[PDB]
Amino acid sequence: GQEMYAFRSEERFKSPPILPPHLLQVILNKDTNPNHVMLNHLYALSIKDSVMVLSATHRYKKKYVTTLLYKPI
Amino acid sequence: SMAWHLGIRSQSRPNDIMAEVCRAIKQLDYEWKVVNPYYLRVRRKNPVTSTFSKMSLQLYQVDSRTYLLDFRSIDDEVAPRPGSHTIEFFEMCANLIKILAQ
Amino acid sequence: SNSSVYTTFMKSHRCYDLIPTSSKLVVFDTSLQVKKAFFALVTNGVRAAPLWDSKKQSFVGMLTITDFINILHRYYKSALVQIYELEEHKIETWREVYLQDSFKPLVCISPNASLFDAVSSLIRNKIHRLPVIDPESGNTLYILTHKRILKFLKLFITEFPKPEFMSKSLEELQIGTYANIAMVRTTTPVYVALGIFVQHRVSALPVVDEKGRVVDIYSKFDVINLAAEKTYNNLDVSVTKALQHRSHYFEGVLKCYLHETLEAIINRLVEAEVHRLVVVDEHDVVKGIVSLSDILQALVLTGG
Ligand SMILES: Nc1ncnc2c1ncn2[C@@H]1O[C@H](COP(=O)(O)OP(=O)(O)OP(=O)(O)O)[C@@H](O)[C@H]1O
Ligand SMILES: Nc1ncnc2c1ncn2[C@@H]1O[C@H](COP(=O)(O)OP(=O)(O)OP(=O)(O)O)[C@@H](O)[C@H]1O
Ligand SMILES: Nc1ncnc2c1ncn2[C@@H]1O[C@H](COP(=O)(O)O)[C@@H](O)[C@H]1O
Ligand SMILES: [Mg+2]
Ligand SMILES: [Mg+2]
Repeated sequence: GQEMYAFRSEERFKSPPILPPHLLQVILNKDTNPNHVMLNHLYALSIKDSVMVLSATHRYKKKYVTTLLYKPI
Repeated sequence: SMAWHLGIRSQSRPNDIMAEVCRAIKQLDYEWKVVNPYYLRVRRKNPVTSTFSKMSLQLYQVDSRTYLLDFRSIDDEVAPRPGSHTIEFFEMCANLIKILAQ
Repeated sequence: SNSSVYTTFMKSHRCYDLIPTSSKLVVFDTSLQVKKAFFALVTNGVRAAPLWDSKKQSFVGMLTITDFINILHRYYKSALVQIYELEEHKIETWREVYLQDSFKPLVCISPNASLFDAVSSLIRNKIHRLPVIDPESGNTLYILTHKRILKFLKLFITEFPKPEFMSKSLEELQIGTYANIAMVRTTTPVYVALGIFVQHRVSALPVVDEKGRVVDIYSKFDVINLAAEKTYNNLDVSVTKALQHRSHYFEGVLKCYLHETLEAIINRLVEAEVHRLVVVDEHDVVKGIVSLSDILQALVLTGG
């Protein structure tokens, strides 16, 4: 009764998946201050002077709100 | 508020990143499931409200040298008093990041 | 007039219906430095920010320009007496300094509550910012204001089975304030205007000349401009100099007369997108003020 062999999948989870499905890496909101699957995703500004700015857009029924949290470290 | 970045970025080894988020999760008493080597579902019991919050971690390659950890909140199903799912999501993230990054 | 197209409309629409399709909201953790917090309002172009207490895991209040004005007034007076605490206060510590023994909880409203209930909560709590909070998720969805509510009313009742009172004047409906009007002069130092803001709790001040004719207006909004500068110390300058720094040009102060119909005033206010009209006489001398609160108070206790 022979031994058995394992052919193991490997890679596919070699390198992590590349980004762009349609999800933006950077969002410029200069302005002198409509997008799909970026809902629920975390965004941040660079930490400046010991403050964290966290942000995400969520949906309540048909309404969308982008929430910003200003939080010390 | 000009420039927004999706998640956080790192040039640490992918395997290091994922291992360190996992140690961070366990240290924090969050609970987790490994969907993929680069994809984690996590769940948290709120030590004040006793409510539960769920989110996703996904690691992406953005350069040959650079990766991007991405956090996604997962949805459910006169004074306010305890709870806000959106704010609790930010705190989970903040906690996760502080307890494993930089 | 009685019972009114407005009162029924308000009772039959949800707060949800006034929320725009997309909005931004700024939230401050209560451990945040007061100074950074007011700089964030300016940066984001926003008037008010909910406060989140991390220890308690809930919203506990609001941060508005009024708090900013209160803090600048206390800082200014404290500096003269060599006390410099104020600027290193966290929101937490300033709230503990003023919300002392006397408690004022956060007032908010469900997205499923009548617009009537929203108007009644703003009047009764003497408030200009009502956060709409989802009781299922705990999320603040939006911050509701008089301006928004009035605009919505003007638009979605546009159609006239018109109540008689729409064609009646401010005079005869007695809407607005016609006595003890807080005002400043061309030369009035900014800090003097602050003291007036604090003592009278009033959102704007008509700027007048020597015969008391209105030539400008100095608002609370014109006060977070002081959070643009990297100094804070420029409060001794005149009100005229302070207003020169305004964003956009300025087609004069928006005025009205005592004898204008309510309908005419609502339309002017709605399309000018401003919090109040300065009531004026034949010669531009100020006779009073008509604010959004005045109108919404009128419309809800049934016109005039
Ligand atoms: N929804 C609320 N619940 C509890 N307290 C509030 C609420 N909104 C404001 N406050 C507090 O009550 C006071 C009233 O301020 P208000 O909201 O009128 O400021 P403001 O809206 O910027 O003033 P104005 O409309 O004149 O520009 C402030 O100290 C503020 O911190
Ligand atoms: N009657 C008026 N005529 C001309 N300009 C005005 C008048 N009232 C306010 N302004 C100006 O308009 C700008 C915005 O003031 P206003 O208080 O209306 O804005 P706001 O705080 O967003 O209003 P609200 O608190 O109702 O939402 C200020 O710079 C102020 O000087
Ligand atoms: N400068 C002012 N002097 C006196 N009363 C005012 C002034 N500004 C507003 N009011 C009145 O005070 C109330 C609050 O208005 P507002 O603060 O503008 O919402 C309203 O009844 C106004 O008519
Ligand atoms: Mg204000
Ligand atoms: Mg406004």
